[PDB]
Amino acid sequence: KVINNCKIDQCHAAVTNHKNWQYNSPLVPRNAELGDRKGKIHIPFPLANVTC
Amino acid sequence: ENTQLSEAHVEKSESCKTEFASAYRAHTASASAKLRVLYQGNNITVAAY
Ligand SMILES: *[C@@H]1O[C@H](CO)[C@@H](O)[C@H](O)[C@H]1NC(C)=O
Ligand SMILES: *[C@@H]1O[C@H](CO)[C@@H](O)[C@H](O)[C@H]1NC(C)=O
Repeated sequence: KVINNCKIDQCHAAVTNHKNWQYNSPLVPRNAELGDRKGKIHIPFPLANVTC
Repeated sequence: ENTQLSEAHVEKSESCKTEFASAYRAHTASASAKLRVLYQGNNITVAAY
């Protein structure tokens, strides 16, 4: 698209359509006030007793 | 006129099933003993409260 009679740095643009899921790290903003859940993954490597 | 919202809470660690300490109240103890007896030229053993 072309917008006539307009200067750079008077507008804002972003990419909005995504098809994949991302971990909700505290370093990224929330998508909406109340977030929706899509799935979960497990943490490997449990503890066990051994000898030294 | 921007704002930011933050929150947190506290939970219990998963590792508590293996690494923990416990407190007890103590009461009167029981006692037992083990003896050796030389009798009729042979060794026998007994155990009793
Ligand atoms: C061994 O692990 C179990 C749980 O998996 C725990 O209850 C127990 O106290 C452990 N024993 C030792 C000696 O670490
Ligand atoms: C068992 O009896 C023998 C005698 O038959 C004795 O010499 C020995 O000392 C006794 N055992 C113990 C541990 O005292």
